[PDB]
Amino acid sequence: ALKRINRELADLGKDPPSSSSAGPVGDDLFHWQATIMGPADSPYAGGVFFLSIHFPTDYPFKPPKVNFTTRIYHPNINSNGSICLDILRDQWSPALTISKVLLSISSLLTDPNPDDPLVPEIAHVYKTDRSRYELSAREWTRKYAIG
Amino acid sequence: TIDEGLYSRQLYVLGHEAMKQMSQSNVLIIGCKGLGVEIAKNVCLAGVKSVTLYDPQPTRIEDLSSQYFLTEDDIGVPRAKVTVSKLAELNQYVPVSVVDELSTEYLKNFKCVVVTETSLTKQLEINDFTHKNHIAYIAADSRGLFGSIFCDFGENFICTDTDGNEPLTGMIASITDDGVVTMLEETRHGLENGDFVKFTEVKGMPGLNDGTPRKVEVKGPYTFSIGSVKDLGSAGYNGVFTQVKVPTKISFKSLRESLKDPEYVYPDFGKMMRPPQYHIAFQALSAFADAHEGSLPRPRNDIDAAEFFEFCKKIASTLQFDVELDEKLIKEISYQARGDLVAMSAFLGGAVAQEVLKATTSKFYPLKQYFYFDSLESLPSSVTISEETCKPRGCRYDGQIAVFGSEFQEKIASLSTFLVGAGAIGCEMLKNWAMMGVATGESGHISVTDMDSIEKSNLNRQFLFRPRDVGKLKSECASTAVSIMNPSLTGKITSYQERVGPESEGIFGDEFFEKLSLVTNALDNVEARMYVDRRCVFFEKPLLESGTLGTKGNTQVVVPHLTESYGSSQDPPEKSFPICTLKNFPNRIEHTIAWARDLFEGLFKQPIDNVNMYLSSPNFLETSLKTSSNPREVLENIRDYLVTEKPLSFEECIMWARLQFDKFFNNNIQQLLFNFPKDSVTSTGQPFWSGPKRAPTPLSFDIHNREHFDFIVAAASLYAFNYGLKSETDPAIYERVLAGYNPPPFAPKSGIANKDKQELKSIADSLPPPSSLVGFRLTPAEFEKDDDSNHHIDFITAASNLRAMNYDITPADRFKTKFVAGKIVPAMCTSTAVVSGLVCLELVKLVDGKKKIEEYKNGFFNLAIGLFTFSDPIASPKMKVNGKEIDKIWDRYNLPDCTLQELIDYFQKEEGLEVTMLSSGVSLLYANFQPPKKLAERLPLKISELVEQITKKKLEPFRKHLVLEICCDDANGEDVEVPFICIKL
Ligand SMILES: Nc1ncnc2c1ncn2[C@@H]1O[C@H](COP(=O)(O)OP(=O)(O)OP(=O)(O)O)[C@@H](O)[C@H]1O
Ligand SMILES: [Mg+2]
Ligand SMILES: [Mg+2]
Repeated sequence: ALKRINRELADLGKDPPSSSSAGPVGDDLFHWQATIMGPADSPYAGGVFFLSIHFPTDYPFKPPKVNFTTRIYHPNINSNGSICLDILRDQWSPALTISKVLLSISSLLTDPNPDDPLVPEIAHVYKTDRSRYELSAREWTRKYAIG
Repeated sequence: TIDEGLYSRQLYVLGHEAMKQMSQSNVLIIGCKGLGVEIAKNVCLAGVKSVTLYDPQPTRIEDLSSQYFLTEDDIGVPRAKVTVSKLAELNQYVPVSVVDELSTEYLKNFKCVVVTETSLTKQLEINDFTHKNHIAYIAADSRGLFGSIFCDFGENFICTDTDGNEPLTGMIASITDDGVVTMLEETRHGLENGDFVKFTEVKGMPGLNDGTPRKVEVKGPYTFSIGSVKDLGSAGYNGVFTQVKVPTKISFKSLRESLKDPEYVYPDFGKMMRPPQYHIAFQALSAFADAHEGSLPRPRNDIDAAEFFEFCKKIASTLQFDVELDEKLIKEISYQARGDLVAMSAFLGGAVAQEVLKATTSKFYPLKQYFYFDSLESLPSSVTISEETCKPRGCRYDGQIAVFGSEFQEKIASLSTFLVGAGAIGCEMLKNWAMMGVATGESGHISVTDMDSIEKSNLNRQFLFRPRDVGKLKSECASTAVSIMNPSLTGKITSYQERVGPESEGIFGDEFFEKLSLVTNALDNVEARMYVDRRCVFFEKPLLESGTLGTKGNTQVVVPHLTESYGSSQDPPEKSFPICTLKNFPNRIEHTIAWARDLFEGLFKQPIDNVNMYLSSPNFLETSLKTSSNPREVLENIRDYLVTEKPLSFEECIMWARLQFDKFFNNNIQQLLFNFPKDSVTSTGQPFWSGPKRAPTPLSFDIHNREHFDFIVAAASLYAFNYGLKSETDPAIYERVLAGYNPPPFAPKSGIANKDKQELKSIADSLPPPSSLVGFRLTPAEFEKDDDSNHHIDFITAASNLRAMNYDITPADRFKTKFVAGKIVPAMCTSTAVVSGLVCLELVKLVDGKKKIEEYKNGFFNLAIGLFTFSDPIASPKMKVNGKEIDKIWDRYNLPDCTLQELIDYFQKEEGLEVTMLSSGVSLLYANFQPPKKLAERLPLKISELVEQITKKKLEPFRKHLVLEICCDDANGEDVEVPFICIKL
C-alpha cells in the first residue's frame, strides 16, 4: 500500500517522465494530481491536461481511479473526465505502475478508437467529418488546456 | 408458495424446484445426542416437510457435552421428549414429532432415514429393509476425534446436477465445416470433454439452432469441436453456445454388501492408508459394545484397548482384509471411544444434513459411500493425558474430559476470547464455546461485538434468534441465548454494539487487546477482515478466519511468529464492466441491471442530496462551482427538483414518470441510432453492430404492456416518496391520466466565449434563496433490497427488463434482479456448521500452544461435490537486514517518541541504513526528495508533534502508540525492506 505508492513515486522522481509529472496532493499519498502534455502529432498539441488519481485502500490489488480535469474533446473521454481504459476497470492487475497508466493515456490521446466509443456524437463526427473534428479539438484545447 | 422472505439466501443455493421437492419429504432421525440434534436442527432449518425423532433412552449428565437442548433439570427424562419441544421452535413450517417405538413397516412413511448411536446389527436390520424399498439411508458415527458417514440412496439414484455450477455459456466467433467452434478474443469457454452444448442465434448454420445437445471435444483453451456439420452448412458466423446438463445414474450398495468391499471417500490425500484401518476399527468398536452390554471401552484404559485390538485382529482375519493393522492408531480409536466433542458433532452434522438434502432433492453429487474423518492432530501434547486425568468427574464436560482430560479443561475454562461479528458463524461459534465450557473459569471472559440488527431472512441459518427477536441487536440476543444454554456463562460474556474499524479504537484499544487470548472473525467483508488482521498482527494475537460461499467454505489460522497473516494472500476481486459497455452497448442482463441501479441512484438519490445540501450549506454553490466536475449539472438538478419540476399531486408524478420513460427508453436509443446507423461499418469494413454489440430499437409506450405499467408505477411511487406525496396503486387512475398525454416532439441533433459562466449565474440566481425555504427537505431514497414495499427492486427490475427489450436481451425476473443488484451472498446452514466445527477443531490446537507449523491445518471444502482438503499454513517470510534474520510480518521496531532527526540518526548508526521515506497512516511525514526548507522546519519536531501538525488533528487521549511505515536504502543505494516502527507515545 503505502510502500508501493512511495516506490512508484520515487521511481517517477528518479527517472523524469518528461511528458508527465505526477505527485501527491499536499501530503496525502492516496490522492495524486498528474499532468499530461498534449502530443505534438495530435490536435491537442501545446496543451496541459490535469488528472486526478485516487488510490483505493486495497492498492495495488484494485485499480486506481484516474479522471481528467481539463476539458478535452475526445471520443473516449466524456464530460466527467472518465477515461475508457481497459486497464482501469476489469483488466487491472497488481503489476502496472502509474507510469504505464500515464503512457497508455498519452497513447490514447495520440490516436482515438471510434469503433468502441464512449461519446457517440464525437465518434460520429470523427468518422464522418474529420476536418470539423480537428477544428473542434483545436478549439477545445486552446480554450481549456491553455491558461 | 415458498416463503421467499425467509429462504432468500438458501434459494440462491438450492433453487425453487429443489426446495419444492424438499418440502414434500419426510426425514426420520434415530438418536438424539449431539450429532443427532445437530442433524435435526440443520434439517429443520433447511425446510423439509417434517422431522420425527426416536430416542427413548433417559438423559444422563455426560450427554450435555454436545447436546445444547438439554439442561441439568432434565436428567432422567428421554432425550427425544425433552428435545422435540425445543426443536419445534426453529422453523414454524416444519413440525417435529416423537415416536415411542419403531417398527420396520413404519420406516416406509419416510423419505430419508438417518441413524446415529446405533449398533451394527440394528443398522443391518434397518438397511436390509430401506434398501429394497428405495429409501435413502444415512448412518453417522462420532467417536472422540474420529467420525464416519455412510450413504445408501438405492441402486438407481438419479442426480440431475453433479457439481452445482451454473451452465457454461459463451459467444462464438466462427464455426468451420469441421465443427471447430471458436470463442471470441481472450475468452475461455471452460468446457470439458464429454460435455453437451446447444447453439442459438447462429448465422449461416440454422441447423445448429434446433437445440439438440451435441458432444464437446476440447481442442484448446479457446476452441473446441462438436463433430461434423457438413450437411447443415459450410461455415457459421456468430451465435451463442450454452452447456446442457444431463442426469446421471448412481448405483449404491447395501451396508451388508459394502462391509466386505467398501468404497472410500478420502478427505485428505496425505493419509490414504487410514480409512482401511478405520473400517476395521469401527466394526471392532461395535463388536466390543455388543460383547459388553453396550459399554464402550473406558477412556485411556489399557486392558480395554488390548481387548479391542484383539477384536480388530479377529475382524481383519474374518473379512480377508489384506491390510496390516496400525496398532497405535487402532488403540487411539479405542482410547477415545467415549469422547463426545461438539466440534466433531457440528462438522459431521453439517455433512450429514447436506447428505439428507441431497437425498431429498436429488441434487449435487453425494458421498459414495464411506467417509472416514479424523482430526487426531488436535490431541494436546503439553498436558498429561492418562487414565487418571480422563476419568469422568460427574459433570457436563465428561464427554470432552474423556478426550482431553481435566488439565486441558482448566486451560479452556480460563480463555479470554474475542469474537468479531454475530452472524451465522458467530452463533455457531458461541454455541461451540458454550458447550466446550470456554471462559467458565475465574479468569475467563468472552467479548462479542456486532452493530447489525436481526432481520427475517437471518433466521434461516442463525438458530439463536427467534421471530419475536426481529429488530433487536444481534450481540445481546446471542449472549442471552448462550447464557441460557450454559448457565455457567452468566456474567462471563460482554456484548457490544460497536463496528470494528478505525473509529472504534477507543473501545478496542491497548488495554482491551492486551488481555485477550485469541480473536475469531465471523465477518462477511474484506475490509473488516483486513483491519482485524492488522490489529492482531500488531498485538501478536492468534486469529481464526473462516468464510463460506454457498456450499463452499474455508478456514485459516494465523499464529504469531509462525505463519503469515490474512493480508498476505490475494483473492479474486469483483468484476466491474467497462463504462462504455454499460452506457451504450450492453449484451448481458448484468449490464442492464447495473445501468438500472445507476439510473436509480441518479434519479432518486443524487439530486435530492444536492438539493438538501444547497438548502443547508450557506456557501455550497461557490464550492460546487470550483470543486464539482459538472457545476452545470448540479445547478440543473437543483433547479429541476426545486422549481421547474416540483410535483403538487400524484398526477404530476405519473406525468414525470411517463416523461422519464420516453427520455430513457425511446429518445436516447434514437440518438444512438442516428449517430451509428444499423448499416454503418467500422474502419476495417466489418458491420458495426456485430458480435458483442447488439443493435437497439426504440420502445413505444404501450400502457397495456405489463412492463411499461410496472415501470410507470414504480417511478411515480418513488418520486412521490421523494416529495412526500400520497402514492396509489389502482390502475384506473394511471390509465385515466396517461391517456391525456401529448408527447413532446423529438428529432436527433447533428451538432454543427465566456457567456457560459453568465448562463450558469443566470440559472443560479433563478433558484430561490436558501433563506426563503427554512425546514423544507426532500427525502432521498436509500437503496434497500430486503424490503418489498419500497418499490426499489421493482423499479430496478422494470428498468432492466425495458433496457433488455431495447437490445433484445432475455429479461430476468425479480428474483435474479434482487440477487444481482443487491450483491446477495448465497448462504447455507450446513456450510456454517461445518466451518464452525473446523474452527473449533483448530481452537484446541491454539489453546495447547502447538509450535510446529505442520500441526496446524487450513481447511477448504465444497459440499456440492463432497470435497474436503487440508493443507499446512504458509510460513512467514524471512529476510536479511544488516546480517540478521528478521521476520517480515511479526517483527517491529520499538522506539521512544524521539525527534525525527534522532530517529534518522538511530537508523543510520544502529542498522546502517539511510532513511528515505517515513509515513504514518495516510500521510507522508518525511521524504528524501522534499525541499530543504520543509525538512528544516520538520526535523527538530517529535514524531507525535509531527503527526499532529501534518494531519491537523490532535492525538486522542487513549492513543498510546504510533505505527510508522519506513522505506530506507543501504549504504550503496540498494533498497532494503525493514519492519514497521512502533513509536511509544
Ligand atoms: N466491520 C464490522 N464490525 C463488526 N461486525 C461486522 C462488521 N462487518 C460485518 N459485521 C457483522 O458480521 C455479521 C455477518 O453475518 P452475515 O453476513 O451472515 O449477516 P448479514 O450480512 O446481516 O446478512 P445477509 O448477508 O444474509 O443479508 C453481521 O452481523 C454483521 O453485522
Ligand atoms: Mg443484516
Ligand atoms: Mg452479510
